[PDB]
Amino acid sequence: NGKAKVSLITSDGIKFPQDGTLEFSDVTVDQTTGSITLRAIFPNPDHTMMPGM
Amino acid sequence: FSAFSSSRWEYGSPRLERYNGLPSMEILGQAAPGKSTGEAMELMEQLASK
Repeated sequence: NGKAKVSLITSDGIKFPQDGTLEFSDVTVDQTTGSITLRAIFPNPDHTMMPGM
Repeated sequence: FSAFSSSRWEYGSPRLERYNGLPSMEILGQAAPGKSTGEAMELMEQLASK
């Protein structure tokens, strides 16, 4: 069950109500940072996500 | 600031002491009437000792 998980603690000190599964693992290495930024897909019933943050 | 900043109240000592370069806390008292200081001082030493 590759179905992974990730939990948030948002900048308010309050972890988002529930986790969401890490979508996948990029194979890319940010030149400057070697940043292999992954992708997390999280539910936002309440719009308490507000992407862009 | 409310964007990047996150805060709380807390306790800190709004004064501080170091004595001969060691953090110190002063105490102040006196000998009981009919008692000389060194007797008091001796007791601090004992109570300080422990």
